[PDB]
Amino acid sequence: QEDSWTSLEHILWPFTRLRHNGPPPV
Amino acid sequence: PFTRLRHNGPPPV
Amino acid sequence: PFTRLRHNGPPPV
Amino acid sequence: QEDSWTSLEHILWPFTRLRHNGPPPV
Amino acid sequence: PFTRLRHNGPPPV
Amino acid sequence: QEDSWTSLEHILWPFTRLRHNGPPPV
Amino acid sequence: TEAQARAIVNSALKLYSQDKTGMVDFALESGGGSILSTRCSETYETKTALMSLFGIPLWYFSQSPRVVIQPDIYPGNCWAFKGSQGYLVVRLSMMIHPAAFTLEHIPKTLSPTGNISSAPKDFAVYGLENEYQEEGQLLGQFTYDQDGESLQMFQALKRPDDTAFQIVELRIFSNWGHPEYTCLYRFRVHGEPV
Amino acid sequence: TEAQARAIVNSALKLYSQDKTGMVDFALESGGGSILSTRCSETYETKTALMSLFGIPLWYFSQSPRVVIQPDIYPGNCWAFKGSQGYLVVRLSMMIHPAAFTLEHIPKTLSPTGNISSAPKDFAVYGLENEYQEEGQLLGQFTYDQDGESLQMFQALKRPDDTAFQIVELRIFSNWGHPEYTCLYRFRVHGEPV
Amino acid sequence: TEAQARAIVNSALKLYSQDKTGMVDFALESGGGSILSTRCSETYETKTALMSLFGIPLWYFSQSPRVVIQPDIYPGNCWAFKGSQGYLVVRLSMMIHPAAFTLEHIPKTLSPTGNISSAPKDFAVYGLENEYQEEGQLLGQFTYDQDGESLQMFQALKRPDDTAFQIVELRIFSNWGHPEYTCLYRFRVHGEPV
Amino acid sequence: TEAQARAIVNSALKLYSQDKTGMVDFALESGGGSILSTRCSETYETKTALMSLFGIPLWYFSQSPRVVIQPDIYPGNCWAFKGSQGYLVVRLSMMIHPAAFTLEHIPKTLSPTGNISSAPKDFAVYGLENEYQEEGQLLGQFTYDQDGESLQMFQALKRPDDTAFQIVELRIFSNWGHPEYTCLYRFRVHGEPV
Amino acid sequence: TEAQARAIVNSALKLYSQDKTGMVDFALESGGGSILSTRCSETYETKTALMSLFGIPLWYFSQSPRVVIQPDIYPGNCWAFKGSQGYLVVRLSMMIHPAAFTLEHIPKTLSPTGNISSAPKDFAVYGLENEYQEEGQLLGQFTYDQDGESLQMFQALKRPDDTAFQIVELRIFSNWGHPEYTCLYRFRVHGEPV
Amino acid sequence: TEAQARAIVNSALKLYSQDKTGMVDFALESGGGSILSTRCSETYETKTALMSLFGIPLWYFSQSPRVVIQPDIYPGNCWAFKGSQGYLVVRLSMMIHPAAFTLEHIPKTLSPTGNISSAPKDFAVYGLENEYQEEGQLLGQFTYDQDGESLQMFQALKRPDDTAFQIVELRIFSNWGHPEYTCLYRFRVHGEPV
Amino acid sequence: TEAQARAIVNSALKLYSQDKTGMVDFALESGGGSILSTRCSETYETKTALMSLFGIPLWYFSQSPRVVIQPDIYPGNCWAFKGSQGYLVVRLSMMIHPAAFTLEHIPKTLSPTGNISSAPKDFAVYGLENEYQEEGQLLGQFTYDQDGESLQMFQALKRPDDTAFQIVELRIFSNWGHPEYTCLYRFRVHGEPV
Amino acid sequence: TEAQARAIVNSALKLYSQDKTGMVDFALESGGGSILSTRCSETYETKTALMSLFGIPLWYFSQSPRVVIQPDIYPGNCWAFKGSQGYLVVRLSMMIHPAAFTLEHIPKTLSPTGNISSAPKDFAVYGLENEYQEEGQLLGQFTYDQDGESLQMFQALKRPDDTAFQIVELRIFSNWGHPEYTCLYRFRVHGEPV
Amino acid sequence: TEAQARAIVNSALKLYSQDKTGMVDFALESGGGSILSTRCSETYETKTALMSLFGIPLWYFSQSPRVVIQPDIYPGNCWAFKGSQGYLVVRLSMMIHPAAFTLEHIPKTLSPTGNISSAPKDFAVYGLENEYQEEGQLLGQFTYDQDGESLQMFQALKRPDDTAFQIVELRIFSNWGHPEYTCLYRFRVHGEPV
Ligand SMILES: [Cl-]
Ligand SMILES: [Cl-]
Ligand SMILES: [Cl-]
Ligand SMILES: [K+]
Ligand SMILES: [K+]
Ligand SMILES: [K+]
Ligand SMILES: [K+]
Ligand SMILES: [K+]
Ligand SMILES: [K+]
Ligand SMILES: [K+]
Ligand SMILES: [K+]
Ligand SMILES: [K+]
Repeated sequence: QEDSWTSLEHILWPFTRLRHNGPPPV
Repeated sequence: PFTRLRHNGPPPV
Repeated sequence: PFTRLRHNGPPPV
Repeated sequence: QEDSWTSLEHILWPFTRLRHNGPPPV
Repeated sequence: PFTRLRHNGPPPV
Repeated sequence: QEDSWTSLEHILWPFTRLRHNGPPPV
Repeated sequence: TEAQARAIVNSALKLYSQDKTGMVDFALESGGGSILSTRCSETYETKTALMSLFGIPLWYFSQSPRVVIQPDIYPGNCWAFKGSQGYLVVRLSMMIHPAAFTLEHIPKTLSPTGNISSAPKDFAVYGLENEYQEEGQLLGQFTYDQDGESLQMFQALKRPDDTAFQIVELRIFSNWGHPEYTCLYRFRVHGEPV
Repeated sequence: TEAQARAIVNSALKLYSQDKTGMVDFALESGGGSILSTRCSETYETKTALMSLFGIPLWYFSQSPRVVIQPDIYPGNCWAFKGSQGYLVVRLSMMIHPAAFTLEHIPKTLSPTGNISSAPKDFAVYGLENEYQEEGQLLGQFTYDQDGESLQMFQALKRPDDTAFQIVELRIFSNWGHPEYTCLYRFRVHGEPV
Repeated sequence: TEAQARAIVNSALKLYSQDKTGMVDFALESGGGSILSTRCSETYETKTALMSLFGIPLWYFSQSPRVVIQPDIYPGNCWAFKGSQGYLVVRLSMMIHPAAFTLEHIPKTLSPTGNISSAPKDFAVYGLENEYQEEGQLLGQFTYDQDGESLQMFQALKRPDDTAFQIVELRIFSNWGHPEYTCLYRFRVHGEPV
Repeated sequence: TEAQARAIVNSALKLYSQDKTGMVDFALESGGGSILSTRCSETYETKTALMSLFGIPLWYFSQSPRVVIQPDIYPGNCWAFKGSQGYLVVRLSMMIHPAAFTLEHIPKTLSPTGNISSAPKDFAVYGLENEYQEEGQLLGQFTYDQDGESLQMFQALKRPDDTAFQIVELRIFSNWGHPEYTCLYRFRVHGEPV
Repeated sequence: TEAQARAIVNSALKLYSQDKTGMVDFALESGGGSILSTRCSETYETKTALMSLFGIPLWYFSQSPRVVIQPDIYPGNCWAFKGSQGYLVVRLSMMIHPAAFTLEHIPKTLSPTGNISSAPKDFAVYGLENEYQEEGQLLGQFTYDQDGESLQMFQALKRPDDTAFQIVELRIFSNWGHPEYTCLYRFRVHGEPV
Repeated sequence: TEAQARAIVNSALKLYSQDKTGMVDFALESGGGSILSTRCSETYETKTALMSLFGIPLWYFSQSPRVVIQPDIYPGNCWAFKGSQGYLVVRLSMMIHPAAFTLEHIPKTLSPTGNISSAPKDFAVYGLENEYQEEGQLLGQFTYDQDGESLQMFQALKRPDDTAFQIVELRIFSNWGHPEYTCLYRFRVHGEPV
Repeated sequence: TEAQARAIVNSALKLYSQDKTGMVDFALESGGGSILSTRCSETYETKTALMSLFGIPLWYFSQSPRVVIQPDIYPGNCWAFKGSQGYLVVRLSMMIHPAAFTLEHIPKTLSPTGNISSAPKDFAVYGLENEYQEEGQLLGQFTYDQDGESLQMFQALKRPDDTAFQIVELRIFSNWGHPEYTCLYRFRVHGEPV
Repeated sequence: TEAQARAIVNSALKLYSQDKTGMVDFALESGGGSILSTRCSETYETKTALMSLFGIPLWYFSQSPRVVIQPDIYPGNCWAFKGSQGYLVVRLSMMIHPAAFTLEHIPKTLSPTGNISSAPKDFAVYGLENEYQEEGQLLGQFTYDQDGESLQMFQALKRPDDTAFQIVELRIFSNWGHPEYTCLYRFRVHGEPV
Repeated sequence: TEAQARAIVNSALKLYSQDKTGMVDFALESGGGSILSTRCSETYETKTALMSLFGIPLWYFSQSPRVVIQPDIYPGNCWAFKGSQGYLVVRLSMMIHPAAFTLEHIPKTLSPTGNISSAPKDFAVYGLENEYQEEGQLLGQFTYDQDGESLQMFQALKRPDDTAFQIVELRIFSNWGHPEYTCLYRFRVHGEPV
């Protein structure tokens, strides 16, 4: 299931926009 | 059945 | 639900 | 399930390459 | 898992 | 399931043809 | 009386533009109402509206109970349930003291069949405290009059208390004679939020 | 005269609410009318309607002749057929004696260019006894007037015999000057069921 | 004359191997012919569907009209249309003067039902200058003989002029008695290219 | 004067049927307007998602910005953006000199929540020579009045020059108090084509 | 004797064109026969026919038991089951009194391996009243002769009664020596419908 | 001589049924032959084969070199390679001493244009000891004759040593005049296994 | 001096490993920076990045402005914007007093053409108090030198007041001569959190 | 000493290029290591990294435990688990005698927050004989020093025997003070294969 | 000489940061190089598949050949082909005169298996005028030394003429002993553009 999601995330990544509404964990 | 298999065998390196 | 049905009835011939 | 696979195989057939690495059953 | 969720919360109006 | 079907129906609607073979409920 | 005529006309068109009634419809789907589909009567099964794609028969179209809480009321934009009595359960967009209900049906003058025998006739509305309650609280018993106006409004019973509901069950106890099905074009729920 | 004023106002709004005409449209799709799409002329390839899913734009498409028997007539909600001549065949929801036809087009005041050159102009309507019949019965020859009202009604020729029809063919011979296509917003068929 | 017998046999086998006729089939799909499926009659709706998706049964058909221009004619490799009247529109691989047509049906001896009542009976072939042309040019009227051979050929009308066609419509007016559908196994178009 | 009353009523109904205004809406999607969604503020994120896929919830939104240029304005058929400031970029159906703008919001009487605090309040409209232009040309500064009519029209700044625009940006600076989002039901652009 | 020679040749080619036998094959898939896959022996597993896409190994091809009721019999167009004895269950297109069976195998002269040791040898055919019956009624015991013709036909046992079947089980009790698998090219069922 | 006539007829039909030649084709794909697709010349981009699913047309594609070792040879069932020169490498189903090669092309009587200008003309065949070998052993130089029979056979050069091959390269040097591509319908390799 | 040599070497490698600068990059996306993509200039449509799944090539795409705040700077890992002028707005991971900015471009020795004509040349950086602010505070005017090092650092103007910023706008006014686009490989923002 | 300086520099850069350590990392994912996700602590849930598509909110991004066995260590390229103590289970690419472990965390000088309070502090490493064993064999107890180098290496306990493992559990018993989560950038396992 | 030491160190780090070589890699994918995957050897088939669909295991591979022109060379980020001979065809980002080539493999110290027996050993590079050219122009014959550095560079043959190439084929003739596959981590092409 996670393998499926990560491959879909790979496909999606370049085409999406990413907004941080607060600091991510670092 | 879009099942994901786990290899359990190491990849080529 | 991508289920496949079996006709059980003969096709046109 | 087999109906699903055979229709997918129909779609795939022309576009794939087929290598025999040993004789198929004849 | 193409599951459909029910919001239970009203939309913007 | 019905949400899935109705969104697919939305996609399909313009591109399909509709034939009444008898009066629909009115 | 010319300015007074313009005032009358504008006032009528304003009320008309406000969903014909000027009252919140808490059942309305776009505003957050929803059908509890597993608590509705069986939908009438018909294989007569064929959808095809490139000439290939694809599926048989039938309306779902969702159309009852959608505003379009052209002939056929109705949910047809099997037989002459049935029920529909609606979750409202807000918890309210229900005050009145509206039923719309097409007028006979627009019916391709010449009659509106598929319209609901005897019905009652119940408030449900959760989606598993069988009967609930009677909010009123009514008749949709086939000789009255297309849109008819009905006042909820007055109770010593005001119990609020977010689920209502519409029970149709009879139709106007159609031998196969009953067609519901639109049902609205009006009242006061908590 | 105040009560009479309200009566006039209410009567006009009631008629307006009844599909503007108060008359059954036997071609209306949701009521049981159907386009015989293999018996329509060529659709002009416009690719000007956007299709989306979950807010995501997917692709552009052209309207099909089905929109001619659907009630929405905002600008663009029309079937555009190639050139200035075309035809459309509709199976009616009932076998009727046709009495009249309605054609609607957007008014000039709502057209972006200021004109409605794509509107149909000269047309004729034929009754067909079955969907394979090539030569039908002339029900009338008409012109949609670009200087008239948006909704125009056209009286059928009445013939002494009582031949009923459940199939109608609309033939458009000319448009109001658009060199590429003609746009049909809505066509209705009125009459008396047998 | 043993050599003469061998010559007779080899000639018959050579002709057999050349698509049974020794003549170009300009309708043949692999050679460049194609079905204009949006102009063909609707495919016969089988009683059950091929799959279901989200609880809805989908695809109520057996074969698409493409099989009419494919050479396999084992039982069931035919296009079924509803009833006993229908039409098929084919774009040819070249602009030709049509000279003859071929219709094939399975022989009775291979029919599971014992009969070939679903075979086409009366038919005609028309040349179209484009696929939206309402009335075509009659190229000929014929009957497929259920008591004849599986493969039957039909001579196009002898014509004073030479207008070529790249689109032909096959119109079936009747079948050999099947009450539900008509089955077309293979249709061919022969002639001379321009 | 009965004829005068009928004339008043028919004029009011005619104007009502012409998109309430009798004026071209060059922003209207079906007429050729479009949302430039990659230049618009981000759509408000609802608390729950529409589906899940491989265990991940997807689609946290209610309506896309396309609904702002679609005419249905039943409650909920509005685009919600986050907070009380936002912007919407629209490509018009033609290059025009903009003359006026229309904003519609549902009336308070139809609002389930009792209020229209999510309605836009202070806003301005800018003409852009292309959608990536950072600073546009001010076409006007306005306030949508929550105590006014549902449909409000606003006159574009009177301009010495005539630069036409085919892209406009609607900038909302404030709403009528909703702490989470602002809802736009319909925005129209009127003017004269070049 | 020249016309007589032509008659002999044409008669032979006619029989050849009718699926070589002139007899209905009620097992034939295109005509409505089907394999009951859960009642067939295990398919021989081989990872030697690699399908790839853009050079990426994709899946290992093996024939399914469906090919046994398909007419193509080029070498390799056969179902290979694991080992030297196995079984296949076929649902027929009609309820019949089974009269005869046909088995085809490639001739040795076409076998790339030089032999047909994978051909079936000893076999029996049983009629099953439903898909759960283990043994059924023996319809006959036979041997496919590796030194005989490619196509061999076998007569069903004569019984005092005529019991009809729509399910037959082919039991292969031995092959012609192949150490890994047995290959079935085509199995046909002939008889009389009820 | 009637019995002898039937013998001649049956012998010719038997040979015909055995892939027309009665000889093993060690290149045939279903029998274990394989195209080494990275060692073929460029495919001409034709996009003339339609792919469909459930009767729905999806897209057009070009035939791959695999069709050269598949038996169907109706017009269009050929690999079209760019220009008039090309090459194809096939791995055989067995290690053999090659004795002969067969090339098939459609006969002129079945070609829509009346000619077979795309047919291969001059060609040579080489034996390769492994799939990375650049310089192979010449097995023969030949010409496919456009005025000959559809199926033509070509005798291998026999050399005194007994070098067996399991890889063959077909080199086409010229075609019969088509300026864009050359079409190969089927290539077969015959010989004796080691 | 051997121990001192190792100290120099280790100190340089440590600094190198710390993102080459040893300084927090408040624009870096993985650390919480974000592109405000509605406030970027137009992306040049290059379609030069391949997307694949399971080794299968699917389609080509252009890099988005997000790559400007991602650390990979191999040739091509850059945002290409249309023309020689553009702008980009980044929300920082913290509210900071900006002290410096870094721009990186590939060195000429790694560029296929021998030059970096697409590199940015003259640019300025502004601090924005909120993401709707049109006029920001000038933080510096700079030139990326095509004859300098790949990574170049630029000192912010410091002003006596302590205005902190969490939004920065990069304005590029010119490039090094490329006539079609400008390529930004990475932009960093350094400073002190409040 | 110039050649000696070059030798020192080249030796340092070589070690740097070999994953900084010159030692096999048997946990490394690309080399065959994998996370046993059902045996890891709960991932920290944050709805603050919003992914959108065409402005539509799509999903909330959070890193998975896989990133712990990936080499990128820019700020934020870490797995955040909920709270201040947790565990991670890793299956190694080979069965080994584990000899040492490496933990990396970003240096403070690169942390946007000014500190590395989310770094792991007290931890232990255990060898597991199968994926169901709760505690396993202690391989060592350690502290990651927030004032030490970014990359820290830790020696496994010496045991009288050498038990091999292919599964190790990293137990983090405390962090450096962060009140919500603990961030793991990279964990490596070094040792000797069996 | 402290300044001289710092200069040595900075020069070495500068070269290291410039893709270790300071030379354009015209094969690099992000810079415009691409794998012509239909001309490459088949990717090594792993023992197990990545998924299953409808009961069939799919995708038996580890990495596609694209990774050979991507810079990450952590263990496993390599393309594996079957056996010890293979070829890779690359389209360069520009037409160049090739001057040198680079091959990288992981060092033994990072290999989980203890060895780099899968590294390529003897190889040659050919320039192709197009990707279907059977025999290319030898640009050089080389051996990757398993006892040398991870990154090795090879000088192209000195040529009297200057024919440029935009396609190169890397041919591997042997590996360092692995019995199943050969792994390519990164291949680069250097030279001067025309
Ligand atoms: Cl439906
Ligand atoms: Cl398979
Ligand atoms: Cl995520
Ligand atoms: K409705
Ligand atoms: K319409
Ligand atoms: K057919
Ligand atoms: K709207
Ligand atoms: K078969
Ligand atoms: K072929
Ligand atoms: K970058
Ligand atoms: K990491
Ligand atoms: K690589």
